[PDB]
Amino acid sequence: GTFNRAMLRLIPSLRTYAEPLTAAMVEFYTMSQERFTQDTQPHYIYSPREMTRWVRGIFEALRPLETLPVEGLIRIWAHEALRLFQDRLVEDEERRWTDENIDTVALKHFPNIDREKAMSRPILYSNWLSKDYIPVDQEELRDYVKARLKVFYEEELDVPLVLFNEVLDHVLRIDRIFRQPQGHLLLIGVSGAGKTTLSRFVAWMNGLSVYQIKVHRKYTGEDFDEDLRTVLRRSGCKNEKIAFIMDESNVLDSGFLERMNTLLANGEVPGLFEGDEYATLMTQCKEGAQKEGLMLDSHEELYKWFTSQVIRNLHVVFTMNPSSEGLKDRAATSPALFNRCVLNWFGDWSTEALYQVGKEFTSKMDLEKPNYIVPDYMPVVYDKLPQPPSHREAIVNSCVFVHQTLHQANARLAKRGGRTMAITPRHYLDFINHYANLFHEKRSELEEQQ
Amino acid sequence: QDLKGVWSELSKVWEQIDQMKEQPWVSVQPRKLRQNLDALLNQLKSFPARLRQYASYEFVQRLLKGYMKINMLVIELKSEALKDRHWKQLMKRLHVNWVVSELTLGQIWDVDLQKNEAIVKDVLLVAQGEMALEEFLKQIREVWNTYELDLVNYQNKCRLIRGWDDLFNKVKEHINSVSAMKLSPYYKVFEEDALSWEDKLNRIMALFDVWIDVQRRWVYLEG
Amino acid sequence: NQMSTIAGDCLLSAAFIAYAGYFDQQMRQNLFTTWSHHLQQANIQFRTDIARTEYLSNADERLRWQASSLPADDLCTENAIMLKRFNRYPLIIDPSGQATEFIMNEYKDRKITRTSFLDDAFRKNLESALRFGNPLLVQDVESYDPVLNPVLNREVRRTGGRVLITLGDQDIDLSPSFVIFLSTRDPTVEFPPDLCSRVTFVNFTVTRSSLQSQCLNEVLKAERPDVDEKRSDLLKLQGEFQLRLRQLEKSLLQALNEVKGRILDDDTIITTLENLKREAAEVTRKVEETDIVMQEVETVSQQYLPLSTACSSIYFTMESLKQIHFLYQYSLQFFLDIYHNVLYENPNLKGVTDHTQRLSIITKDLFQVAFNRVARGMLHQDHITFAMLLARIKLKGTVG
Amino acid sequence: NVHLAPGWLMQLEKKLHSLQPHACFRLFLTMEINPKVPVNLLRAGRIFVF
Ligand SMILES: Nc1ncnc2c1ncn2[C@@H]1O[C@H](COP(=O)(O)OP(=O)(O)O)[C@@H](O)[C@H]1O
Repeated sequence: GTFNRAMLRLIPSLRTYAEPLTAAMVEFYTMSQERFTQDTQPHYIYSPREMTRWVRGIFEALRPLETLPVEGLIRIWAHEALRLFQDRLVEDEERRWTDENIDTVALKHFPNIDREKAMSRPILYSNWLSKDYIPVDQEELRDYVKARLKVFYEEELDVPLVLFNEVLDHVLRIDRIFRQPQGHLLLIGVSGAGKTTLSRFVAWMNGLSVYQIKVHRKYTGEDFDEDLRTVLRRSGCKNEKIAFIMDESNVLDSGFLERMNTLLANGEVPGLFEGDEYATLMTQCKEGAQKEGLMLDSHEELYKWFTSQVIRNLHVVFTMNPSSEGLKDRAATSPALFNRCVLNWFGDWSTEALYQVGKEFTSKMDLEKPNYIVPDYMPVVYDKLPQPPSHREAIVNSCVFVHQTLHQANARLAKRGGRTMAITPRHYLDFINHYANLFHEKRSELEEQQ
Repeated sequence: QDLKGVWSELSKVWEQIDQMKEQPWVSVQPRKLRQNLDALLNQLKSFPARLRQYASYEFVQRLLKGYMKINMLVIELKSEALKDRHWKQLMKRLHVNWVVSELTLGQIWDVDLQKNEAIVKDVLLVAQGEMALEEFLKQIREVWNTYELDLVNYQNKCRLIRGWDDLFNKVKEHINSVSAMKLSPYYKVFEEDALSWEDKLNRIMALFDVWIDVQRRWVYLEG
Repeated sequence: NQMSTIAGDCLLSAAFIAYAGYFDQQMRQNLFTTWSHHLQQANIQFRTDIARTEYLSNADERLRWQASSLPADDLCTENAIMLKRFNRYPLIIDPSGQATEFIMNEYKDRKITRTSFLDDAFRKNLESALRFGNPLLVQDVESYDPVLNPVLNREVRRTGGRVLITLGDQDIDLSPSFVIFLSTRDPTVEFPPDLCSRVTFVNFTVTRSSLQSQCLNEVLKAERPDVDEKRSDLLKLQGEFQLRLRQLEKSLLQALNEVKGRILDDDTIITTLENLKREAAEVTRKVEETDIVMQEVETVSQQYLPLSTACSSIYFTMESLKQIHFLYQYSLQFFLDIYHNVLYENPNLKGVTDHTQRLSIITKDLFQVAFNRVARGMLHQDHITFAMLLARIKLKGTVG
Repeated sequence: NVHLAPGWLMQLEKKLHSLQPHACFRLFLTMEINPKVPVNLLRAGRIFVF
């Protein structure tokens, strides 16, 4: 309540709303804490820490904005509520419950407001289309990110990416985490969903360089120390922002996690730089401090400056598969992964995502069929499928159904206790590429015969 | 009158295309070429609908479309992996008189890359394989012209050789690499140099195999 | 008409290639039926009798595969097809070990080398394969080394005139001829989701339905050659016979163009047109007589279904004998040798022409030979146990 | 007494698999029943319990 009365002082028009705002925040925090516990999922922990971040997020959004309507304040409140509570959720039922309860609490504690303007389905905030953190329309965001995707393909790396709404939101989430001191990010999702590509893309936007280590057999802890030394040197001494990206492949070794945990927690790891390494680190750190505009001679002060620079310049990005049993192990061997890293969950590729990916990839193929007649009842798996669907839409719907059939078959085999192999979006991309190649080859054969 | 107007409008585009085609192939920058081709297509798309109906406009538009399509082929050809032997092979397959100093974007663009794409892709795969083998050979040469014996003092009597395991591992690795390169489908070009380096590595291996025994026996007998 | 159905056919075939690789034969068939039912329900045209193994490969490749020691089974032909049209490097799960030999023979003209993840020299062999071009078959993927992630992901960067791939700390080049086949001799194993995503599983394990179908095919070939020929003609009815017809048309076109007015000078081309007419009439007759041959081969197969089920039960009993004692490790090749001895080289079958009587003799001799071959390598205390298991199998098989 | 050499038994199996004997070659492995015998060697042989 005192934190809010302090924060609402930025906008004098809203001062009587501090008590309703803090009541709504506390209420929603309590309901989320009660409903989601560590029993269902390992990472469903909620503490005053979440509410402090909530207050800090609302304060950061309100800081540049000169004046806001009450509906705008409620929109910011709801957006931060989502980004704090809905993001970590695993199940779509849980996400729906949180989304509904946000509107419920906002309308309960804030009467006499327009629900449509206060809260809408594509509730998104970004600072790419304007100087401040103002909400942006999802169509404009799609156009901007499409242009930046084209540029990112011409430059850096060429990683084709379909821009559906889920990826459009994940880009914003990763950007929000990246533009934050000690903004370590934890991405949990099935392989091939685009965790690494999205992080690289957002890092390219924000100017962050990307450092990924090449783990292998005989990749010793000494090699991990060398990689950590290089990234820490670049981040602290040379004031170069680094988006350290580590997958679960190189998290597997237990010796790596201790150093990673210490770096996440304190912004620095003790014993990494010793002897001649410490001497060289101080030699370069003094030059870096002079370049920035600080004159430090004492080794302890120089190391404190180095730690501050690593805090402000290094952003570790963790990615692993959605293994709840394996996620419990990471919590025991690394509490930083759950205390500092902002967990993000986008494992599932929704039916809409599959439909969009199929439609964009199956665009060169000549699937048009004028005499195709829509059936009276169609097994519509993508509920937002335009109707009456054309041959293209029917084919992409069938591809989505094929992927869902694989999911159901694997679920049934897991129920029976047999071995099950993961069905990733890499499988779906492979299936679409196989369809394209085989359709083209067979059409060429038949045209040659004709 | 309309034919005269469309010819006058297309004269600028044709002059720009000729300026492109007169660029020396050495100086041709394919990325800038792609950007300028996109700009030319954008300029052509601004032509009046009355002019757009003529067959010449469609022919030039399709020309620019295929011109953009073979821009990837220009990316691949501009690669430094292509050598004089591969350019001569391209001469033989395409039945052209391309002179090395006289290669130009106009020549590579008069030759229908949209039709000999299979031949060019084959020669470029060959070029990639040969470049991989040649760079392996260059790495071998650099390693074995930089390598030095790690001598350390032994009881102030002499400087005995150290790093026997590392030296033998490097020799075995390079011998096995050359033996496996003899199995490569692009081996016939570098056969002479491969034989020379196999001889060098075998001589090194025999020399140091005798040397380690001599040093060990001498150390024991001195003790 | 074929243009009207190519889209659905390619959809089903591509789905089968991409997915349905790790699953056993029964699950593959179930998934294919599910996809076909959906496509029919969505009014998407697909051929009602799509044979995957003959819509994705032709006779020359299948003959080459058979010459390269690929067993003549539907599952093995489908797996060989997936080993040919693969976008991601395949992972071969063959406890029997025939698929590794198949790959070795298939790529022997390309100087394919065999390596395992357990070997410490695996990194250098992989580096040489990537850098030069000869295909590589890596074994023991249960110990998969994560240096192979860039190779499996095809992360190639082209700086200057070099196509590099950062193998660990190095930056070795990539040759266009490189191709890697992971392998596994252990059917029961769990793979990380990333590895599952980066490879296409090619399951070669033999299950109950797989072995039953294989044994049914073998008995049909051995005892009913006419029924086996009619069954294969149904399969050749799509693709192969049409290709033969097109080859005949090409020959006629070449001969017709060759004559310099000799179309009437010799009056001998009419032999060629009548020969083509007779062959096309044969093909059309076989095409129209498809349902009848289908039901006929179905009934004849139903005649030997109890024998095939007995074969599968016997083999899996042999497999489960390993729990009784550690010495009782019997191979699918051992059981197939038993079956060869039962079908061919059978002294009791000589002089017998009744098909039902021959089937009865084969069914009896199958159990007799199975016992005579297994119990020799068993302690005397287990003879009664194995005889009781075989008696239960026979009691299940018999009708009445 | 081939059971005295467990690893050599696996090596012998590996040699046997990649080889083409003469039409009358017959390798006999007299042996004592023991868990030390490789599973692959057991699978690749015609066992005779005595
Ligand atoms: N929405 C998408 N559109 C296009 N390609 C996608 C999409 N999502 C994933 N991909 C593909 O995923 C691959 C990259 O996988 P990556 O993001 O590295 O996997 P992971 O998420 O397991 O780290 C590329 O081939 C890329 O094209």
